[PDB]
Amino acid sequence: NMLLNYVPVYVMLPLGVVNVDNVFEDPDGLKEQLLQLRAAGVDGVMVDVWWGIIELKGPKQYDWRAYRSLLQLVQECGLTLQAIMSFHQCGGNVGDIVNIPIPQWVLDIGESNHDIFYTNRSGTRNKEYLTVGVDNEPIFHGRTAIEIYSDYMKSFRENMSDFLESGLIIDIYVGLGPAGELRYPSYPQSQGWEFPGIGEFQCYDKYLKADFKAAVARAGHPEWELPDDAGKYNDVPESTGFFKSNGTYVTEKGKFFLTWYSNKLLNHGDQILDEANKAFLGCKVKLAIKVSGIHWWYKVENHAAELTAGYYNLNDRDGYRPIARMLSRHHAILNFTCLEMRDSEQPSDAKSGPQELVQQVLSGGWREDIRVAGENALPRYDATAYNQIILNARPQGVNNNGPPKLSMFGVTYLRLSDDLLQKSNFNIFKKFVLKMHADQDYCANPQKYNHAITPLKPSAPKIPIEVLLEATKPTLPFPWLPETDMKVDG
Ligand SMILES: OC[C@H]1O[C@H](O[C@H]2[C@H](O)[C@@H](O)[C@@H](O)O[C@@H]2CO)[C@H](O)[C@@H](O)[C@@H]1O
Ligand SMILES: OC[C@H]1O[C@H](O[C@H]2[C@H](O)[C@@H](O)[C@H](O)O[C@@H]2CO)[C@H](O)[C@@H](O)[C@@H]1O
Repeated sequence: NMLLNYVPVYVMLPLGVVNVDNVFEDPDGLKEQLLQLRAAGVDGVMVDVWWGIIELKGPKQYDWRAYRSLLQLVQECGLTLQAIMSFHQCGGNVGDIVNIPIPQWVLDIGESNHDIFYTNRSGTRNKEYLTVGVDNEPIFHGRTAIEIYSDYMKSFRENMSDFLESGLIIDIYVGLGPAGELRYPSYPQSQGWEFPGIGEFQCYDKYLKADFKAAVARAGHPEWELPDDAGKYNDVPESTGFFKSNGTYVTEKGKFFLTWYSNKLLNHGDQILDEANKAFLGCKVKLAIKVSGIHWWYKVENHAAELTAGYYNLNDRDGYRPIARMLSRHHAILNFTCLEMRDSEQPSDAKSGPQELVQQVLSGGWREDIRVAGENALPRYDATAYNQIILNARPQGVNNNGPPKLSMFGVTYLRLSDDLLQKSNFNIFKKFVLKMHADQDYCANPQKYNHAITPLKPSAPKIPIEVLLEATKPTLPFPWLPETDMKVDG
């Protein structure tokens, strides 16, 4: 039955639906919009549950009232919800039309200790997320950064217990860094970065620097220092000593640093996921994380931008599959982006390979037998964008003899806006939803299309770093169709 080819579609709610004062501003307005999504066949919506709004007053001073009102409305409108534990700031990234900082009380500690923030070689502190360096430093009024995240999720679980039991919440996305993605803030627009700048390493806070120096000393090279020839945010790889041909990134020193740098992200995600699993144990929800799609410079040997962001991915080293393997122990979903981009749409001088990047990441996930979901990176309303998303959703097309051999677990569309609801744009969107659903009507019971959600089980045993890194072995991607068999048209 075709229903087995059904891929659910979710829509991101506007940023700031609940303002910085913790007030659900326009319920009536959101309601009319939600009802239109409901009529369009959309399966659910995604929303940021901002840490900076909820635990604003002080440590463990949570106020979940406004969000309870929002969830209640979503439920009344017949939509499911993907909730993001957003431990990051809204404001300094592309599309951030509202400013939502992390809790003021955390910012206050940052005043006396600037090293709780990601820091570049120049010493500029980025305040959008707490450096992985303090994950286990008990410097936040007695708590470590991870305990803060953990306490936040448990409070969410207990205070939204009725919504979790009623099956409103389907996925719990746990923000792991800037924009909620597991990465370093290597391309900060707030610091002048401009596409396709290679970005900068963000490991100069005293905690990360100390960890690195101890590490290299244990490796027999106490003299090794953090990168000093990697250039600046807007440089090109060839103009740097680190990324140029036969450059530093290929030396023993460089490989050690890059391994160290990327390993910090894997452990960061693994430790916080452990806490998310404990917090939601038994709940009928799946855990998920977001991996950024850094497609610029993907087509040159150095993969400069990926490296500075923390994805140690080269042509002979898979920097994403180990993330997928890590997620397997947590039975989590790998959410990737750039599902809408085509290589031809990128300036030639950016050496962009979004299509090949998507193929690599999705294949790695299916290879590790984990569920893969995704979203478009930029706002798109045209058929070509939708047709590319549909292609990636079912790379080898639909199967009439049963389920597709390859299919994404779901796709979340960025983002709900008046533009999307415009007669012509919305009309195209409705076709997009229909094709994602494999020409079937909206299906309220996920069980029908093999998406039944069982109680969250405890995470499997810890996987040692050496086993995770075995996943760096390059593999050939799964075959992709040149175009989808379920086109929207134009
Ligand atoms: O509301 C979700 C999320 O949206 C924005 O981040 C997106 C980004 O715009 C996309 O280009 C891609 O990178 O995925 C990101 C994560 O979904 C906001 O910047 C972010 O704060 C917010 O959580
Ligand atoms: O900021 C991260 C995103 O940067 C690029 O997006 C550019 C886009 O390429 C350009 O045409 C437009 O004018 O500005 C945006 C914002 O930087 C990448 O193309 C995206 O994949 C990144 O997510």
